[PDB]
Formats: sequence, C-alpha cells, structure tokens
Amino acid sequence: PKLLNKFDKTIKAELDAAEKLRKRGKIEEAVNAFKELVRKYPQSPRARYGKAQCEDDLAEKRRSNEVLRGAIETYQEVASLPDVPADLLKLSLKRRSDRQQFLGHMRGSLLTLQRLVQLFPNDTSLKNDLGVGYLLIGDNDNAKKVYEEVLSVTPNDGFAKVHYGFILKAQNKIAESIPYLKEGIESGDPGTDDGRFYFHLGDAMQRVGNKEAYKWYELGHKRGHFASVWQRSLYNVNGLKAQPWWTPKETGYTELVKSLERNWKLIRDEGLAVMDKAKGLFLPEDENLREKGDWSQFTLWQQGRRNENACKGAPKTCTLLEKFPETTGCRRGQIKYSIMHPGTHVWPHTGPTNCRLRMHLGLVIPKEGCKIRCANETKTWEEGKVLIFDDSFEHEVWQDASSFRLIFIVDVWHPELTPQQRRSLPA
Ligand SMILES: O=C(O)CCC(=O)C(=O)O
Repeated sequence: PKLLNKFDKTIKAELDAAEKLRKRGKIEEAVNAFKELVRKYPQSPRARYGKAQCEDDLAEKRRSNEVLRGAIETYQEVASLPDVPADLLKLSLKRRSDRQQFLGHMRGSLLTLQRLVQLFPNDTSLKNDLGVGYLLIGDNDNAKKVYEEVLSVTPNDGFAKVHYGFILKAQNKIAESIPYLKEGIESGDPGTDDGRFYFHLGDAMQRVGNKEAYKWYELGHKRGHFASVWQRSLYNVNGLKAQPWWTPKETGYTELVKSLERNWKLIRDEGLAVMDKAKGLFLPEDENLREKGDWSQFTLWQQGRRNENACKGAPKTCTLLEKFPETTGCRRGQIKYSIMHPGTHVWPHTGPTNCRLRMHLGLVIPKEGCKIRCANETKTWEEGKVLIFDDSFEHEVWQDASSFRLIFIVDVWHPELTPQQRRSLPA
C-alpha cells in the first residue's frame, strides 16, 4: 500500500512505533501515541489514519458504539488533510463506509460510497460496493443502475452478476434472475460465496419448477451454507437431532400431544367461533410463500408472548396451553390457528431455526385433497390427531379440496435443547 506521503513520509520511525503498541494489543498506549503526533504532526495523513485505526480497534475491545463513532469521524478527517496518498484515502473511507454500515448509518454509508466512486471512477470494486449501499437503503432502482454500468464495462464480474440477479428476482423477474445468480456463483468471484445467493437461486428455480435446484442446495451444503440439502434454516444450534418427521414419543412431549388430541373439539370450536364472530382476527399469511389461494392465521402466542387480546377470543384453549411451557415459553416459536382454503399452494420453504419442532393439530380436515410434504415425505392431517415435523426442513403445502381446512399449530422447543439453552436463546 502507498500509505506514506511526502508530508507524512519523514516520521516512519515514530509512526512505526505507534503501529507496534497497537499490534501488541496495547491500543491504549497506541491510541494515546498517535494523538500526540496529531498535536505534534497535525497534517500527517498517516498520523490521522492510525488514530482512527486505534480507536477503531479500541471500539472493538470496549465494544462501544460511541467510541466507534469517534473513529468514523476520524477516518473522514484523513480525507480532508491535503497531499494524501490515493491508496491511503481509499483505505480510510472504505473502512468508514463499512463501520457506518455496521452501526446502521446506511444512508451515511451510501453517501461515503458515493464519494469513493467520484474519487476513483475506474475502480469497479467500489462501484460494486456502491450498489450495496443502494440495496441497503431500499433503492433497488439505483442499485440496478450501478450493476448495469459495471457489467457493461465488466461483462463477467460475478459479484455484479449475483447482485444483478438478486435485483431482478426482487422485481418479480424470477426467470431472468436465475442465469445471473448461477453465473455469478460459478465464477467464484470474491463475495459470491454467500449463503444468501444459493438461497435465492434455489428459490427462484423452485418457483419456475426447475428440478435442478436441489443440486444447488446440495452445493450450498457442501459449501457450508446449509445444514443439509433439506435442512436450510439460518439460526441454528449444533448437535440437535435433525429429522424431518417426528413422533410424540420421539419428542418426549407426550402430555402435550395428549391434551391437544383429547381436547381437540374444544380447540376447534373456539377457533371456529373466531372465524364467525371476528373473521378479522385471522390475518393473511406470508404473501411471499402464498403462490395462490387463501391462507390465514390467528395467533395466540408469538415467541413466548401471549397475545392477551387473542386469549380473550379463545379462552379455554389458552388456558389449556398455560399448562405447557415447552410451547408457550418457546421463544423461537408461535402458537396459532391456520386456515387454508381450496386452491391454495404454499411454496417450498423452511423455517428460520432448528430450535423448535412444529406440531399440527387437525381441527377441520376435508376428506380429500389436503397434503403436506416435509423433505421427501408427504402426509395428511386427521381431525383430532397431531403431526410433528422439523419445519427447518423444506416443507410445502397444497389445498385442492372442496372446503376449508383448519389446523392448530403448536411450536415446542427442540427436545434436546437444555434448560439453560432455552433460557439463553434470543427469539
Ligand atoms: O398452515 C399450513 O398448513 C402451513 C404450515 C407451514 O407451512 C408451516 O407450518 O411452517
């Protein structure tokens, strides 16, 4: 790196020393070092970069946002100093942009990336990063405009390609997006080996019915992005038994299964009564996972918090679940009624965590046409009986019956999580 300017050049013995007290883990000595040099050598750009770098790490150690803000201003100050090395300038502002992104000053970071591109119009790597600035604030139109400029000069930049495909996919151009995602990943370009882009590729493919997408999930696994080709949840705890379908006995939560099966008509009636007397408390489910049809849910507990307004509506049922904190205390689950109507298709998808099991109590199940697949096994519900699967495995759902299907969904902690784990995990 061209990081010693003439202005700064002639202090290297002193400059280098500050670098040693930092590199030795004595940033406190090191921070205070450079500061004097700012006093002593005020215009040195390298004297001001190091300052920022000291307090940047000083912020890492103290884990302090406020301190880090200090460093962000100081990285900037480098850029004001006159007669600065280009290599050094780039370094300080790139880091500023990133530390700003870290703290969530997304538009502030975008503003810095805008500068960096004015100052290095032939650095396509910075144009790439600018595109990310735009995505991070929601301006996909300008992000699209950026990757098109890159790709017009750099036809084969895979970073630009995978982001370009993301963007297309996000504008509902699913099929156009797939070759971009494939080519950008295949390039192995830096930044393309990202779990996010296998996810969107395989999704897109699944949504255009191309079978080749499991190949890509399987690769994401062998790259470490997915627990397996089927188990693709993000927030995971290692060493939890991973199987798609479970039985009551296998989970140990047999008392819960029994309360549910045995009082099932009561659970049904209180949901059926909400459909009648307050249809509005069923909200539509994920429009993103709903290919077509009518699919709605009525939540009682979300992430171990009882919706108090909802237990007024189905009171005995809430009373029943109070006896079972493996579910009501599942900070990584919900407890909800779910109604699917004819002509509904739920795209393949997985849940966010392997730290819960999903139980489904059948309440109103048409005698034909409702099925659910989890990994390679497809099954159907029975009124009054309970299914259990690990919704961190890809699952998919169809409603091709002639009347409505109502179920009751009940998340439990994954049975192998210990008490201290259940207490400590964030939701
Ligand atoms: O309501 C349903 O049948 C869909 C369930 C589902 O996709 C899920 O439980 O994660």
